[PDB]
Amino acid sequence: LLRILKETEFKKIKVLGSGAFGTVYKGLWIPEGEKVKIPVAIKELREATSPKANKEILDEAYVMASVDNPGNPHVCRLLGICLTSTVQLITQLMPFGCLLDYVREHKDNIGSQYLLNWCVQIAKGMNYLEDRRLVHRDLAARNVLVKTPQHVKITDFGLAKLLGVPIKWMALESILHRIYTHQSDVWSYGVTVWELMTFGSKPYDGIPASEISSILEKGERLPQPPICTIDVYMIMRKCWMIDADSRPKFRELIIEFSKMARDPQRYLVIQGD
Ligand SMILES: *CCC(=O)N1Cc2nc(-c3cccc(/C=C/c4ncc(C5CC5)o4)c3)n(-c3ccncc3)c2C1
Repeated sequence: LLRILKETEFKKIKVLGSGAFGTVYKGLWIPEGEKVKIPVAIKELREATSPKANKEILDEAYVMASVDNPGNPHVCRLLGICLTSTVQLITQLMPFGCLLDYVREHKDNIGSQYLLNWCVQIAKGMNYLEDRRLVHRDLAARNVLVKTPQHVKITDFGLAKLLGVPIKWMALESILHRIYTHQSDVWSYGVTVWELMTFGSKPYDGIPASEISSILEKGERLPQPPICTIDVYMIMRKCWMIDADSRPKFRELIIEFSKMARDPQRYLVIQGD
């Protein structure tokens, strides 16, 4: 289900990366009663962020550990949690980091099938969260992880729900009132697709966070990337509608993006293809 990692169960090695939230460390975790060495990534979360007590956090982590059964190949599994002064999250180690970095470092080699199938997998896993009523809140190309170039997963789901900010990914009702629903993640999915279609480009590049709220009221959304056909941009702009119910569901996106993958040369225009 989810182990409670004692400080002496896991080891730390290189810092895979460090952000505002805290740090992510590559390392070796050995379970309570086993001789197996496990390659893990330890998300060190910064102290004094959650008003909730460590017990209130732990029980809530066990509720979010239910999503790991039956599970989905495009949703991550929390291998275990450690609760000292900070919250350290332990999962299996993705060697190929996140999709945002991947689509940046391999921009020229990335094809139309690779791109459209990534949208497919992400929608499949995002739908799986909607099946368990877990609202992600923070869906971005940096939160999509790569296990293999042909297999992606979603991480950091409900971590805001666990402890309580990307304004460019958030929908208007989240920017203004912080109301997160499964339909809000469709807007964030829309931003995520645009990110893949722009090989890691910053959403609303340069435009200050304070402007974004009032800038979206003026009707302006993300600009259409040159690789997307009009049929793909209708899906991205569908997700960016004002009404939450006007945006599509993750079930609809699974069918549409797989239908689109049944002739990618008709939906994505690039070199090599
Ligand atoms: C481009 C690289 C990048 O930005 N990332 C982001 C990131 N996060 C993680 C990672 C590491 C350890 C644990 C977790 C998440 C745990 C989690 N999320 C939700 C929940 C439960 C429901 C409450 O637990 C994320 N990695 C990462 C993962 C694996 N190996 C390396 C790096 C990256 C890459």
